[PDB]
Amino acid sequence: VFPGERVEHVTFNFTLENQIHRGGQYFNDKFIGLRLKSVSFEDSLFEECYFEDVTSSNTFFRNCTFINTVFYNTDLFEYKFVNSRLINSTFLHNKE
Amino acid sequence: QVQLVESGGGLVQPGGSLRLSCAASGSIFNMRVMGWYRQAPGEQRESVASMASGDKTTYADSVKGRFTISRDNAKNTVALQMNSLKPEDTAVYYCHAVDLTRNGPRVYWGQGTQVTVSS
Ligand SMILES: *[C@@H]1O[C@H](CO)[C@@H](O[C@@H]2O[C@H](CO)[C@@H](O[C@@H]3O[C@H](CO)[C@@H](O)[C@H](O)[C@@H]3O)[C@H](O)[C@H]2NC(C)=O)[C@H](O)[C@H]1NC(C)=O
Ligand SMILES: *[C@@H]1O[C@H](CO)[C@@H](O[C@@H]2O[C@H](CO)[C@@H](O)[C@H](O)[C@H]2NC(C)=O)[C@H](O)[C@H]1NC(C)=O
Ligand SMILES: *[C@@H]1O[C@H](CO)[C@@H](O[C@@H]2O[C@H](CO)[C@@H](O)[C@H](O)[C@H]2NC(C)=O)[C@H](O)[C@H]1NC(C)=O
Repeated sequence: VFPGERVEHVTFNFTLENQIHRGGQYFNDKFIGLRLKSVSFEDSLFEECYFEDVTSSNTFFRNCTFINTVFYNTDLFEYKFVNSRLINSTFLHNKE
Repeated sequence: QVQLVESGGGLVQPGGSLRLSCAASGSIFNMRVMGWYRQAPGEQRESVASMASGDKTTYADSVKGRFTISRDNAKNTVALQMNSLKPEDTAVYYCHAVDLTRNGPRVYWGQGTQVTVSS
Protein backbone atom coordinates (compact mmCIF):
# COMPACT_ATOMS: atom_id res chain seq x y z
CA VAL A 1 0.00 0.00 0.00
CA PHE A 2 1.00 3.63 -0.47
CA PRO A 3 -0.38 6.67 1.37
CA GLY A 4 -3.38 8.08 -0.45
CA GLU A 5 -3.87 11.73 -1.35
CA ARG A 6 -6.86 13.98 -2.06
CA VAL A 7 -8.19 13.41 -5.58
CA GLU A 8 -10.93 15.50 -7.19
CA HIS A 9 -13.31 13.15 -9.04
CA VAL A 10 -10.68 10.43 -9.13
CA THR A 11 -13.04 8.19 -11.13
CA PHE A 12 -10.48 5.40 -10.92
CA ASN A 13 -12.27 3.21 -13.45
CA PHE A 14 -9.59 0.49 -13.33
CA THR A 15 -9.69 -2.61 -11.13
CA LEU A 16 -7.37 -2.90 -8.13
CA GLU A 17 -5.68 -5.89 -6.50
CA ASN A 18 -3.55 -3.99 -3.97
CA GLN A 19 -4.41 -4.71 -0.35
CA ILE A 20 -4.69 -1.33 1.38
CA HIS A 21 -4.96 2.35 0.45
CA ARG A 22 -4.34 3.85 3.89
CA GLY A 23 -4.88 7.60 3.89
CA GLY A 24 -7.82 9.11 2.04
CA GLN A 25 -9.63 12.41 1.52
CA TYR A 26 -11.33 11.87 -1.86
CA PHE A 27 -13.46 14.98 -2.15
CA ASN A 28 -16.10 14.70 -4.90
CA ASP A 29 -15.28 11.09 -5.74
CA LYS A 30 -16.67 9.63 -8.98
CA PHE A 31 -15.73 5.95 -8.82
CA ILE A 32 -17.53 3.90 -11.48
CA GLY A 33 -17.45 0.26 -12.52
CA LEU A 34 -14.40 -0.81 -10.50
CA ARG A 35 -13.99 -4.48 -9.39
CA LEU A 36 -11.99 -4.61 -6.10
CA LYS A 37 -10.70 -7.95 -4.79
CA SER A 38 -8.58 -8.04 -1.56
CA VAL A 39 -8.69 -4.22 -1.14
CA SER A 40 -9.01 -2.17 2.05
CA PHE A 41 -9.39 1.52 2.88
CA GLU A 42 -8.20 2.69 6.30
CA ASP A 43 -8.13 6.22 7.73
CA SER A 44 -9.88 7.45 4.58
CA LEU A 45 -12.40 10.25 4.10
CA PHE A 46 -15.16 10.57 1.51
CA GLU A 47 -17.25 13.68 0.88
CA GLU A 48 -19.85 13.96 -1.92
CA CYS A 49 -18.45 10.66 -3.20
CA TYR A 50 -20.38 8.51 -5.68
CA PHE A 51 -20.07 4.78 -6.38
CA GLU A 52 -21.80 3.44 -9.49
CA ASP A 53 -21.04 -0.30 -9.62
CA VAL A 54 -18.44 -2.17 -7.55
CA THR A 55 -18.24 -5.97 -7.50
CA SER A 56 -16.30 -5.87 -4.25
CA SER A 57 -15.24 -9.18 -2.71
CA ASN A 58 -13.14 -9.69 0.44
CA THR A 59 -12.86 -5.88 0.68
CA PHE A 60 -13.87 -3.97 3.80
CA PHE A 61 -13.89 -0.37 5.02
CA ARG A 62 -12.20 0.51 8.32
CA ASN A 63 -12.02 3.97 9.91
CA CYS A 64 -13.84 5.54 6.96
CA THR A 65 -15.66 8.83 7.57
CA PHE A 66 -18.28 8.91 4.83
CA ILE A 67 -20.17 12.19 4.55
CA ASN A 68 -22.92 12.76 1.97
CA THR A 69 -22.16 9.57 0.03
CA VAL A 70 -24.47 7.75 -2.39
CA PHE A 71 -23.53 4.25 -3.56
CA TYR A 72 -26.37 3.38 -5.99
CA ASN A 73 -25.57 -0.22 -7.05
CA THR A 74 -22.91 -1.83 -4.86
CA ASP A 75 -21.96 -5.03 -3.07
CA LEU A 76 -21.44 -3.16 0.21
CA PHE A 77 -23.34 -4.38 3.27
CA GLU A 78 -22.74 -4.47 7.01
CA TYR A 79 -21.03 -7.80 6.34
CA LYS A 80 -18.46 -6.14 4.06
CA PHE A 81 -18.38 -2.90 6.09
CA VAL A 82 -16.43 -2.68 9.36
CA ASN A 83 -17.25 -0.23 12.15
CA SER A 84 -16.64 3.38 11.13
CA ARG A 85 -18.33 6.78 11.11
CA LEU A 86 -21.07 7.17 8.48
CA ILE A 87 -23.40 10.15 8.08
CA ASN A 88 -25.96 10.85 5.35
CA SER A 89 -25.00 7.63 3.56
CA THR A 90 -27.53 5.98 1.24
CA PHE A 91 -27.64 2.52 -0.36
CA LEU A 92 -30.22 2.82 -3.13
CA HIS A 93 -29.76 -0.66 -4.63
CA ASN A 94 -27.83 -3.84 -3.86
CA LYS A 95 -26.84 -7.11 -5.54
CA GLU A 96 -26.68 -10.76 -4.55
CA GLN B 1 -34.67 20.68 -4.94
CA VAL B 2 -35.81 18.71 -8.06
CA GLN B 3 -39.57 18.25 -8.29
CA LEU B 4 -40.45 14.62 -8.78
CA VAL B 5 -43.71 13.34 -10.22
CA GLU B 6 -45.44 10.06 -9.20
CA SER B 7 -48.29 8.19 -10.99
CA GLY B 8 -49.91 4.93 -12.13
CA GLY B 9 -51.65 3.46 -9.06
CA GLY B 10 -54.89 1.42 -8.94
CA LEU B 11 -56.17 -2.10 -9.79
CA VAL B 12 -54.71 -4.21 -12.60
CA GLN B 13 -55.45 -7.88 -13.34
CA PRO B 14 -52.68 -10.52 -13.45
CA GLY B 15 -51.86 -10.81 -17.13
CA GLY B 16 -52.56 -7.09 -17.62
CA SER B 17 -50.14 -4.22 -17.20
CA LEU B 18 -49.55 -0.75 -15.87
CA ARG B 19 -47.23 2.04 -16.86
CA LEU B 20 -45.89 3.84 -13.85
CA SER B 21 -44.06 6.81 -15.16
CA CYS B 22 -41.49 8.80 -13.08
CA ALA B 23 -40.90 12.36 -14.17
CA ALA B 24 -39.02 15.31 -12.87
CA SER B 25 -38.35 18.97 -13.48
CA GLY B 26 -36.05 21.70 -12.16
CA SER B 27 -32.36 21.60 -11.30
CA ILE B 28 -31.63 18.52 -13.41
CA PHE B 29 -28.01 18.02 -14.37
CA ASN B 30 -27.53 14.69 -16.16
CA MET B 31 -29.14 12.96 -13.18
CA ARG B 32 -29.53 9.31 -12.46
CA VAL B 33 -33.19 9.28 -13.40
CA MET B 34 -35.55 7.78 -10.88
CA GLY B 35 -35.55 4.06 -10.23
CA TRP B 36 -38.28 2.07 -8.49
CA TYR B 37 -38.99 0.77 -4.93
CA ARG B 38 -41.85 -1.19 -3.19
CA GLN B 39 -43.06 -0.05 0.22
CA ALA B 40 -44.85 -2.72 2.34
CA PRO B 41 -47.02 -2.31 5.48
CA GLY B 42 -43.80 -3.01 7.47
CA GLU B 43 -41.31 -0.09 7.57
CA GLN B 44 -39.05 -1.03 4.57
CA ARG B 45 -38.66 -0.25 0.79
CA GLU B 46 -37.74 -3.19 -1.50
CA SER B 47 -35.71 -2.35 -4.59
CA VAL B 48 -37.46 -3.08 -7.86
CA ALA B 49 -35.37 -1.89 -10.73
CA SER B 50 -33.40 0.91 -12.42
CA MET B 51 -32.41 2.06 -16.00
CA ALA B 52 -31.33 5.41 -14.59
CA SER B 53 -27.91 5.74 -16.25
CA GLY B 54 -26.60 4.93 -19.69
CA ASP B 55 -28.46 2.12 -21.39
CA LYS B 56 -27.75 -0.43 -18.70
CA THR B 57 -29.91 -1.82 -16.00
CA THR B 58 -30.15 -3.65 -12.77
CA TYR B 59 -33.37 -5.41 -11.90
CA ALA B 60 -33.93 -7.15 -8.58
CA ASP B 61 -33.97 -10.91 -8.84
CA SER B 62 -37.26 -10.83 -6.99
CA VAL B 63 -38.90 -9.02 -9.94
CA LYS B 64 -37.55 -11.28 -12.75
CA GLY B 65 -40.26 -11.37 -15.47
CA ARG B 66 -42.46 -8.97 -13.42
CA PHE B 67 -40.98 -5.45 -13.46
CA THR B 68 -39.33 -3.95 -16.59
CA ILE B 69 -37.67 -0.52 -16.78
CA SER B 70 -37.27 1.71 -19.84
CA ARG B 71 -35.83 5.27 -19.75
CA ASP B 72 -36.06 8.39 -21.95
CA ASN B 73 -33.43 10.92 -20.71
CA ALA B 74 -34.48 13.48 -23.39
CA LYS B 75 -37.59 13.72 -21.19
CA ASN B 76 -36.15 13.09 -17.69
CA THR B 77 -38.57 10.19 -17.28
CA VAL B 78 -38.56 6.47 -16.37
CA ALA B 79 -41.28 4.02 -17.22
CA LEU B 80 -42.02 1.00 -15.16
CA GLN B 81 -43.83 -1.60 -17.12
CA MET B 82 -45.63 -3.71 -14.63
CA ASN B 83 -46.53 -7.21 -15.76
CA SER B 84 -47.00 -10.72 -14.24
CA LEU B 85 -48.93 -9.13 -11.41
CA LYS B 86 -49.55 -12.04 -9.16
CA PRO B 87 -52.45 -11.02 -6.72
CA GLU B 88 -50.51 -11.08 -3.47
CA ASP B 89 -47.72 -8.80 -4.69
CA THR B 90 -49.20 -5.40 -4.02
CA ALA B 91 -47.22 -2.35 -2.85
CA VAL B 92 -46.76 1.37 -2.86
CA TYR B 93 -44.39 2.13 -5.69
CA TYR B 94 -41.80 4.87 -5.31
CA CYS B 95 -39.51 6.97 -7.58
CA HIS B 96 -35.92 7.41 -6.24
CA ALA B 97 -33.80 10.14 -7.91
CA VAL B 98 -30.08 10.81 -7.58
CA ASP B 99 -28.58 14.28 -8.15
CA LEU B 100 -25.15 14.13 -9.77
CA THR B 101 -24.47 17.91 -9.65
CA ARG B 102 -21.45 20.06 -8.73
CA ASN B 103 -22.43 20.31 -5.08
CA GLY B 104 -22.17 16.53 -4.80
CA PRO B 105 -24.78 13.75 -4.50
CA ARG B 106 -28.32 14.51 -3.27
CA VAL B 107 -31.38 12.28 -3.41
CA TYR B 108 -35.08 12.78 -3.80
CA TRP B 109 -38.15 10.65 -3.11
CA GLY B 110 -41.78 10.94 -4.14
CA GLN B 111 -44.82 10.09 -1.95
CA GLY B 112 -45.41 6.87 -3.96
CA THR B 113 -48.48 5.33 -5.65
CA GLN B 114 -50.50 2.28 -4.59
CA VAL B 115 -50.86 -0.65 -6.94
CA THR B 116 -53.32 -3.42 -6.30
CA VAL B 117 -54.47 -6.39 -8.32
CA SER B 118 -57.86 -6.98 -10.01
CA SER B 119 -59.42 -10.52 -10.18
C1 LIG C 1 -27.70 15.23 6.46
O1 LIG C 1 -27.53 16.60 6.11
C2 LIG C 1 -28.69 17.39 6.40
C3 LIG C 1 -28.40 18.79 5.89
O2 LIG C 1 -27.01 19.05 5.86
C4 LIG C 1 -29.02 17.35 7.89
O3 LIG C 1 -30.27 18.01 8.09
C5 LIG C 1 -30.28 18.77 9.31
O4 LIG C 1 -30.35 17.95 10.46
C6 LIG C 1 -30.33 18.71 11.68
C7 LIG C 1 -30.24 17.71 12.81
O5 LIG C 1 -28.95 17.13 12.89
C8 LIG C 1 -31.58 19.58 11.76
O6 LIG C 1 -31.17 20.93 11.98
C9 LIG C 1 -32.30 21.83 12.04
O7 LIG C 1 -32.08 22.93 11.18
C10 LIG C 1 -32.90 24.06 11.46
C11 LIG C 1 -32.89 24.96 10.24
O8 LIG C 1 -33.64 26.14 10.55
C12 LIG C 1 -32.35 24.74 12.72
O9 LIG C 1 -33.33 25.59 13.27
C13 LIG C 1 -31.91 23.69 13.77
O10 LIG C 1 -30.49 23.63 13.85
C14 LIG C 1 -32.51 22.29 13.52
O11 LIG C 1 -31.86 21.40 14.42
C15 LIG C 1 -32.40 19.47 10.47
O12 LIG C 1 -33.00 18.18 10.41
C16 LIG C 1 -31.52 19.67 9.24
N1 LIG C 1 -31.15 21.07 9.10
C17 LIG C 1 -30.98 21.66 7.91
C18 LIG C 1 -30.60 23.11 7.95
O13 LIG C 1 -31.13 21.06 6.86
C19 LIG C 1 -29.12 15.92 8.39
O14 LIG C 1 -29.21 15.91 9.81
C20 LIG C 1 -27.90 15.11 7.96
N2 LIG C 1 -28.04 13.71 8.35
C21 LIG C 1 -27.87 13.29 9.61
C22 LIG C 1 -28.06 11.82 9.83
O15 LIG C 1 -27.57 14.05 10.52
C1 LIG D 1 -11.21 5.01 -17.94
O1 LIG D 1 -10.20 6.00 -17.86
C2 LIG D 1 -9.45 6.07 -19.06
C3 LIG D 1 -8.23 6.96 -18.86
O2 LIG D 1 -8.69 8.22 -18.41
C4 LIG D 1 -10.32 6.57 -20.19
O3 LIG D 1 -9.47 6.57 -21.34
C5 LIG D 1 -9.34 7.86 -21.96
O4 LIG D 1 -10.38 8.15 -22.89
C6 LIG D 1 -10.33 9.49 -23.39
C7 LIG D 1 -11.52 10.09 -24.11
O5 LIG D 1 -11.67 9.39 -25.34
C8 LIG D 1 -9.02 9.76 -24.14
O6 LIG D 1 -8.83 11.12 -24.54
C9 LIG D 1 -7.78 9.20 -23.44
O7 LIG D 1 -6.59 9.09 -24.24
C10 LIG D 1 -8.00 7.88 -22.69
N1 LIG D 1 -6.90 7.67 -21.76
C11 LIG D 1 -6.38 6.47 -21.49
C12 LIG D 1 -5.36 6.42 -20.39
O8 LIG D 1 -6.71 5.46 -22.10
C13 LIG D 1 -11.51 5.63 -20.36
O9 LIG D 1 -12.46 6.14 -21.30
C14 LIG D 1 -12.22 5.38 -19.03
N2 LIG D 1 -13.21 4.33 -19.19
C15 LIG D 1 -14.39 4.33 -18.55
C16 LIG D 1 -15.23 3.10 -18.70
O10 LIG D 1 -14.76 5.28 -17.87
C1 LIG E 1 -9.81 6.89 12.91
O1 LIG E 1 -9.34 7.87 11.98
C2 LIG E 1 -9.29 9.19 12.53
C3 LIG E 1 -8.85 10.11 11.41
O2 LIG E 1 -9.24 9.59 10.14
C4 LIG E 1 -8.34 9.23 13.73
O3 LIG E 1 -8.44 10.51 14.35
C5 LIG E 1 -7.30 11.32 14.01
O4 LIG E 1 -6.24 11.14 14.95
C6 LIG E 1 -5.07 11.92 14.66
C7 LIG E 1 -4.03 11.54 15.68
O5 LIG E 1 -2.76 12.11 15.38
C8 LIG E 1 -5.42 13.41 14.69
O6 LIG E 1 -4.27 14.17 14.34
C9 LIG E 1 -6.56 13.70 13.73
O7 LIG E 1 -6.96 15.06 13.85
C10 LIG E 1 -7.75 12.79 14.01
N1 LIG E 1 -8.81 13.01 13.05
C11 LIG E 1 -10.11 12.90 13.35
C12 LIG E 1 -11.07 13.17 12.23
O8 LIG E 1 -10.49 12.59 14.48
C13 LIG E 1 -8.71 8.15 14.75
O9 LIG E 1 -7.70 8.08 15.76
C14 LIG E 1 -8.85 6.79 14.08
N2 LIG E 1 -9.29 5.79 15.04
C15 LIG E 1 -8.95 4.50 14.96
C16 LIG E 1 -9.50 3.61 16.03
O10 LIG E 1 -8.24 4.07 14.06
